[PDB]
Amino acid sequence: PKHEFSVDMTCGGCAEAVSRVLNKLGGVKYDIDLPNKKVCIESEHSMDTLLATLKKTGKTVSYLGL
Ligand SMILES: [Pt+2]
Repeated sequence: PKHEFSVDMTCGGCAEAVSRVLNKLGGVKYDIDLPNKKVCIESEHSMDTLLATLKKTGKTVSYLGL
């Protein structure tokens, strides 16, 4: 499935932090829209796991749906 999340990223370092947590999780194809504070993830990970992973950055995260 393809999931979209809102992630409260401020700048380049925030975009890097999101990339780092997702790279560590593995098994993800993602793209990060820093200006619009959005992250899109194609994966067979559960939405739960992806939400928990993004939250490791400490940024506010919510789910924008499939
Ligand atoms: Pt930042």
